[PDB]
Order: sequence, then C-alpha cells, then structure tokens
Amino acid sequence: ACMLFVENYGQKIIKKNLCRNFMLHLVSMHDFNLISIMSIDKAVTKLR
Amino acid sequence: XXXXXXXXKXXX
Amino acid sequence: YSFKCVNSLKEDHNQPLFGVQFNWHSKEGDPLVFATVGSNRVTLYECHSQGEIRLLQSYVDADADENFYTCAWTYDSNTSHPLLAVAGSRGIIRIINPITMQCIKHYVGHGNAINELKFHPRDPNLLLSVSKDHALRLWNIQTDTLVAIFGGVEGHRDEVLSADYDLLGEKIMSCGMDHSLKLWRINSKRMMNAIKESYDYNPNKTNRPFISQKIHFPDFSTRDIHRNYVDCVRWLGDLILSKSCENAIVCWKPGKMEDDIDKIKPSESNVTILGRFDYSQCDIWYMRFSMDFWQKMLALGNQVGKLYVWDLEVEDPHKAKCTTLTHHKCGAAIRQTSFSRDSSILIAVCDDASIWRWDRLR
Amino acid sequence: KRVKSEYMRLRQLKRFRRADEVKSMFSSNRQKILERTEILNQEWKQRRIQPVHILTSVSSLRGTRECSVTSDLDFPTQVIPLKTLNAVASVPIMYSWSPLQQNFMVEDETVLHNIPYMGDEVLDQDGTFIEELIKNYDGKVHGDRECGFINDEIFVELVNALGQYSDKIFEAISSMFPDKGTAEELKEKYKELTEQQLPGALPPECTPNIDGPNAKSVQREQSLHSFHTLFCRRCFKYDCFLHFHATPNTYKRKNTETALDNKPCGPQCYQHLEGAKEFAAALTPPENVEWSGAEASMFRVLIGTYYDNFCAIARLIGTKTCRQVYEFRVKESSIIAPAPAEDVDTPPRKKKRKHRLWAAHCRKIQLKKDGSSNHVYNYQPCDHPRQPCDSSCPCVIAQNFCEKFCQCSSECQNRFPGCRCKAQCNTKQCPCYLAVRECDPDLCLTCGAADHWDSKNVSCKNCSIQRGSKKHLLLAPSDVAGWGIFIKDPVQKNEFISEYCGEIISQDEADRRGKVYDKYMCSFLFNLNNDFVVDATRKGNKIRFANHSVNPNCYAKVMMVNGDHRIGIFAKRAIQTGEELFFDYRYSQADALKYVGIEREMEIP
Ligand SMILES: Nc1ncnc2c1ncn2[C@@H]1O[C@H](CSCC[C@H](N)C(=O)O)[C@@H](O)[C@H]1O
Repeated sequence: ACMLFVENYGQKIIKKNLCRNFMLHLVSMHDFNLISIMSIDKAVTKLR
Repeated sequence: XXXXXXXXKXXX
Repeated sequence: YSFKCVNSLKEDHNQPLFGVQFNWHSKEGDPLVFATVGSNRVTLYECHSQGEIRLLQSYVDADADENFYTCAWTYDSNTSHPLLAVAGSRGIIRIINPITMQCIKHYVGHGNAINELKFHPRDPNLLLSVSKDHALRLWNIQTDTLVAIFGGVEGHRDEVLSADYDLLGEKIMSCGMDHSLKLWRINSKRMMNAIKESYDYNPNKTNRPFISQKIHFPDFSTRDIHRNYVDCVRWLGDLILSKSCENAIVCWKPGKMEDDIDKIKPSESNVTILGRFDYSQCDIWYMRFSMDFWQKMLALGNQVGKLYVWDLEVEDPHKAKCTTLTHHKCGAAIRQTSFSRDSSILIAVCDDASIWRWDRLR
Repeated sequence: KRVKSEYMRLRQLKRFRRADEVKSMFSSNRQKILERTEILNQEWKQRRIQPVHILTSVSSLRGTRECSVTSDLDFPTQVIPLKTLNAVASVPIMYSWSPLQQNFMVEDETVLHNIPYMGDEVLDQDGTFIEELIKNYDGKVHGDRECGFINDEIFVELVNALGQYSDKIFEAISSMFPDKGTAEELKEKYKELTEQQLPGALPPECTPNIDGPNAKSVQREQSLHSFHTLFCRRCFKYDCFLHFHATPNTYKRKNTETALDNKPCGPQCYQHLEGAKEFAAALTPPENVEWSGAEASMFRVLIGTYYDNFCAIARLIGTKTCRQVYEFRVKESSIIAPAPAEDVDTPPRKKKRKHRLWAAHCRKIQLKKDGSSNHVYNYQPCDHPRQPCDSSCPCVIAQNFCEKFCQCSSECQNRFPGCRCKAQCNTKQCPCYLAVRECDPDLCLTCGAADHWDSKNVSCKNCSIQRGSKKHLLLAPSDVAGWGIFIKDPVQKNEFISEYCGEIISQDEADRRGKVYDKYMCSFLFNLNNDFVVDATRKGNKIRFANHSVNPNCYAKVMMVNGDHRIGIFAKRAIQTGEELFFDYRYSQADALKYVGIEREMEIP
C-alpha cells in the first residue's frame, strides 16, 4: 500500500507540500510495526 | 403533553 | 383584502378534492383555464364574467384503484402545446395534453406516492419528485430521462411533502413530517454538468443506461423551526416563509441576518427566524397555501372554511394587520388553494368535492 | 426569579432596532423579486401558448360514463362524458434506500425526534403504543420548550445571576430550558467570558503541523498524540467507523535488528572523525549552524525511531549533514531522558506449545463457559498491562482467542494456532473452516490465504470477505412478495454468497425500532450477537431485497470476519441460471405465519 499510493499521489503531496507531516503518518506504521525501515527509504525517494 | 399527539391526515 | 366569493361549484364524485393548478404558463388575453385533480378524476375548467365557469374537458382514472394527490401544468416548446402532470397514491407521474387528448408518457420507479410536484422555473422539461418514498427523483420528461435522486444516505428518515425551487433556480427547499428542512444547491457544477449530458441521450448510444447522480449532503437543514410537522413552505425569493400545524407562520434565513444564502458553508447550522403572520383553527397538516404569480400577496383558507390572506409588500409582522376573508356556507375543509393569473380571481376548493370562487373587489 | 423576562426585555430592545432591519431585506428582496418576475414574464411573453379546445362526442366510445359538476349556485349544471386514462403496470413499493458494502456504528438515539404517520386504522385500538414508545424514549420528545436559546449579553447576564445583588435566577436558568446545563456551567462560562470565542481547532497551546512554518518545537509524544487518538489500528485506518479510543501504542521490541554498517558514508557523518565516532558508542562544540524548532520536532520524533542511525536522519532531512545532526542528537540527548531500547528472548523458545494444549485450554474454555454455545459477545482487545492471560483475561471472560490485535503477547496459548489446511481451508477437517473466521492471510499459507490477494483464483473457499468475491445480483418483483433478488450464474451447494452488510446497532434501539418497524411490518434486522444487532434499514447490501423459504436453495452462515461478527449466505443445493434466492429467517411460528406466511407450494399427496 505504501509505494502504490505514493506512486500516484506524491505529486499531490508535493503540491500540498505536507511532506514533513506525511512522514509523521509514516512514523506511526513503523511504530505500529506495519512497515519496517526498508520501505521508509522508498517514500522519501519518491518525494524526490 | 397531550398537544404533542398529532394524528391529522384529516381533522381531529 | 378586498374580495368576495362570487361563485361555487361541486363535482358529483364526492371523493376528497386535491391539487389545484392555474395555468400561469399561458399568454395574455388568451382564455384563462384552470385545472385540478380529485381522487381519480382530473379536472380542467375556465371561469368567466357574470360569475360563470364553463365546464371544460376533463378525464378520470378507471383502472388503477389509486387516489391522485398532486398535479401541475406542463408545456412543450416543440409542439407549442401546453400539457399538465398529475400524481397520487402510486406516484406514477402522468402528463396529458388536451390537444393530444392522451398522456402518452410513462414514468414508473417511485416507491409509494408523490407528495410534491414542480417543474423547474426555467426548464420546461424537469420535475423533481418528492414522494412518500423519502426520495427526490428529477425527470426530464422531454427526453424521457430520469435525473439524480437527492438525500439517500443522508435523506429524510421521515416523510417529506413540502419542497420548492428558488425563482432563479439554484437552490431547493424541502421539508415535511421529519420536521427537518434539508436543502440543496442546484448550481453545483456536478449537476450543472449532469443536466447538460442528461439533456442528450440515445438508448442506441451504448448498452450502459444513462447514469445520473446521487447527491446526499444538503446545504442546510434543521428541525428546531417546528416542534411538529412542517408542510407549507415556499421560497420568498431570498427569504423563506414557513409554517406548521401550530397555526403559526414565519420566515427564516440561513445563518444570521447579514449572511448571504450562497456564501454559507454546508456545515453551518446557525439559524435566523423572523415573521409572524399566523392563524388559528387549522391545527392539522396536509394543506397547500398559495402565493401570487406577482409575489405581492399571500393567501390560505382554513379547514373551517375561512381564509387567511395578506399582501407581500412593506406590510410586515411588526404588527401583522390581519385579513380574515371567509364565507359561512364553505366550512368543511379547504384542502387546496389557488388564484387566477393575477390578484383578481381565486378558487377555494373544499374537501367535499366542492369548489368556491373568490373574486377581486377592485 | 429567572432570566426569561429580562431576556424578553433585552430581546425587545434588540427587536426594536430590528424593525428597519427586518424591513430592509424584505424591501430588498422585492427588488430582487422585481427583476426576477419580469425576466420570467419576458420569456413567458416570448413563448406562445396554444388555446385549449373542449371535447366533442366520440362515436366509437359512446358506451361510457357521463358526469356533471353541480353548480353550488343557481347556474346550470353542465354535463360532460367521462373519459378514461392510459394503463401503467404497478411496481412494488420500496423505501428510498442507500447502497452499502460495509458496517457502521450509530450511537443509541436518546430522543423521540419523530412521530411517524401510520394508516390510522389500528390506532383506534392500540393507540397507546405511541406514548408507550415515548415511554421507551422516556418522555424525551422533539421540540420540547426549546425556543431558541440565550446568547451574547443575555448570556453574560446569566453570569451576573450567579452572584447576589439573584439566587433563584441562576437556579432557574439551570432548570427549565432543555439545554439548561447547570449553574456550574455558568461559572465556567464566566471564566470562558475572558475569551468568548474558541481558541482554535487545536489545544490552546501552539501545535501547528510541521509543514506549517509556525509549527512549535512540540515534543515527540504531544506531536504523535494526534495520530493515535484519531487513528485505529484495528481496521488500520483513521476513525475506523466500525470500531472512540483504542490503546496507547507503547510496546516492547528488540533494537538490535540493524546490521549496523556504520561508515563515513556521508560527508561529516558520525564518522569522518575518530573521536567523534568514539563518543558515539560511549554516549549511547557543534557548528554555528542553527536548528529550527520545526527541525527539532522530528529530532525527538526520530530519536525514538532508532536512537542510533544519525546517517538515516541525514538521509531523511537534507538541511545539514549527519554531523551537526549527530552533534545535535548528542546535544538534544544531553538534556532529555534516556530511551528503553531493550532486548528480550522470553522463557518459551520451542516445544511445550503443541496446539493440543490450546485445545486442552479449550476444554476449560468449553467445560465452563462455552457449553451453552450461544453466548457470543463482541470482540475486545484482551490487553494485559502487567498481568498474564489470566482467568480474568478480557477475551477469556469473553470466551474467545487472544487476537493478534490484542496485547496478550506471542507466548499466549489462547492465541489461535493456525490454519494448516494443505488442500484448502474450506471443508470439515479444516478447523479454521469450523472456526467462524475467514482463514487468516497470515495463517493459511497452506490454502493460498494471502497468495495473490489481488487475484481471484485459489483452492480455499473461506476467502470471500477478504477481497469481496461478490456475485451479480438481480432486481425485480419476487414470486412470493414484492421486490426480489435473483442470481445470474449457476453456483454449487456450500458456496459463498455476498455478506449481509448493514449498520450495527444496539438491541434496545432496534427493539424501539422493531416495534415501530413491526407496526409497519418492517425487519431489516439480523440478530448479530448476544450484545448487538445489524441494521439494514437505510444503508444496506444488495441482498437485502430477497425473500424467504422454508426449504430454500441457500442458507446463511454466521461469520467472524477478523474479529467482526458478520453474516454471509451459502447455497443449500444446486443453483443454475434464473433462480430465486431465499433463506430461513428463523422467527417464531406465530411470527412466521404473521410475517412470512407465504410458502409457494401445493398439496401433492
Ligand atoms: N415468504 C413470505 N411470505 C409472506 N411474507 C414474507 C415472506 N418473506 C418475507 N415476508 C415479509 O417481507 C418482509 C421483508 S421486506 C420484503 C418485502 C417483499 N418481499 C418485497 O421484496 O417487496 C418481512 O417483514 C416479512 O414479513
């Protein structure tokens, strides 16, 4: 779900420029054991 | 409380 | 304020009388003809000077053991012929043309029974149908295409009868047994668009039938206006008159006294109440008041047969100078109210298959 | 002694200034009316109308009825023949209903807020039930003595009633009005009088979102406080409208899951300086460059994430290097409290966890609490802050597993073992198939439970709700009663049919609704469990419009969809194209004759 979302809506996030807050949501899933560190890099890359 | 009873398709 | 009932008639069917309609969609100088429906008989007639109202052509249901309730005129631009639609206990809207002598249009799909009829103020071919179903079906009779329902997931839990378009045609009022007044903005681009593509279609275009919309969040609603039913509410232009079985009549505007109707958020619920042109001895629901084609006067009768009627000018409820026209013979129940296409002539229509005509003492 | 008359005296003065005001828009509206009426008059003038013509005698229709409107006056009674109208086939009635594929909770309704109409033939006899209904609602009818409310200076005048200048006045304020609150609410509003307006859509302190430039350097928990409060892990969404608060998310986890290939992989890393690298392990003059408070925010956010990988922090924030972060991470850590970062292995490692002991627990689970086999309750997270999964375990007293969403840790024998059916989870030997639950994707690797969850082909059959393998229904009148639902394509016995989705409500409201529902003879309700019931009145599935048989082709099976009590349909026999769809509603016999009496059969013997 993580990348497949941001594959489509990061530019929306980019336009919204809520990047620093979006990762905060992404903070939770690792805090929820939903996603490990490995996919964390994916999201920041897809921002850039 | 009786005024709150309304059954008035026609007249009462 | 200066009138008198000068003629009265009655139909032999003896069933209760129902929706009255005056052909405001007409031309000046032309013979003005009015129409009204009973239980299963559709009636069309024209009054004249010297107190005479010539009987006119009129039909009647003979198969559907169904009582008809509401009706309204109709007109077609292509044929240049007016028509008229009627409704009742099964809700199937039927639009007949005296010229064609027959209603040759079929529209089934409502659940129980229509309780509100009105064409769009501008479009001669649209009518949203509020019914007993707690549903709001709009129809393009000209193209025979149903249009979006209104309400649904946030529809009306209880029955709703009264609804109205704004004269310009961008917002819809709706209130009824639920005491809620849910209301939607027509000018929404979503259905501004939808109407446009609704206006054109071909069953041979594609297998997929036309897909209308489903709007579910009304712009505004509340129930604190009337602790009981609300059944007689129409657009006072930018203002919205209102009343209930409590023999009380009032207007209201959304938000505060300085708040425009269009600019308010759909999420706001603040209210502003104003108006006192009230009445008495009409403690029940299911009647239709009336307001003139020129929007200069307001009228209604009483179930005991008296009339509660006033103007719409600078006269305001700061003191609310009453005007209580009446007649002794007519007292059974005036279910329906209508005028002529002016402040001249009025029809008073009684429950016991009878009608009464009030005229201007100009 | 009350504020109403003063409120009247205050309302009248503001009413006094409103006279020209109420005149204003009324007059203004007419000008808006003025333009509107003629504009539509213009086009009304533009559009010619056709004069109507009266009927003439119809030769072939001579044998018809004639009527005459009676002139109530001395006018002649004009006579005309009747003429009939066209014929339209009737359709069964249906409430305006809204599509649904999920489940939602509505809180119980504490007010009448409705007095529905009925045909008025039974009220002549049972007319007390309506006021019995308000008794169920406890006399809380809609529109009771509201009459607007008190605000503005008159609201300020309520505060002055509290003081003595003046005693029964403020008690009266908290007595009559439905929103009276209490005199204490006046004292707090007296304190609220210092601001008279909501500070904002936030707590009064400054907690803007970080991407907002004015975001305060909010600490980790406070910044994270929003998410958990408004998130639900149970259905892994924010405001899971089917589960409100859940739990603090503090938990135990090992920290040594990192390979820890610490290298000077970034210019000015924690590395590139031996001493700087040396002090890193020990602590387990920064540059002139500064840090924003917003920048400091993630610093306390991210220190909990790893506490160690300063490089990843640099790989996150591009403002500075790993150094000047690792420096600040040292600098921030020079003030803040230490972190747990703990590792455990637990006494249980292997063996002693033969699933038969869970069945042996299950003997205890059955020998005292499950013997009735009808006491079913809503799942709850059996969370044990310090205790073990004891006899008073929340799920134990609820008589169900310690779910993975609960906080009974992995050692818990009340955890469901697994779904190990190597042909398929779909038939008698599969104990997960005997389990009320869909075969968990994490468990039935033996039946392709998670295998291609996007795809639609697998050997197991207990895999429907997890994707929504729905059929194609039909809408039409039914043979037995009104509307109906029909299937499109043939299906076999013991196969899935879409779940009976609907709103979830409580017993009493439904009991309050049902009696009203039954008065109109309505039932969009399925017995959910001993604690709740599913509503399908306004929102609803697509199967909601089917009908009943005593020997139908399909039947309903009670489901436990991932801790949610749900209810699907399964085929009793063989089905081919164009068949009706019924099931046994399982009412009382007196009810059944009252409600579903029609059976559609004749007498063969
Ligand atoms: N087999 C049956 N015979 C008579 N009534 C039935 C029935 N099955 C269901 N009903 C009635 O129908 C109600 C369900 S709502 C369904 C109504 C109708 N079948 C229609 O689709 O239009 C129940 O309250 C029940 O009383």
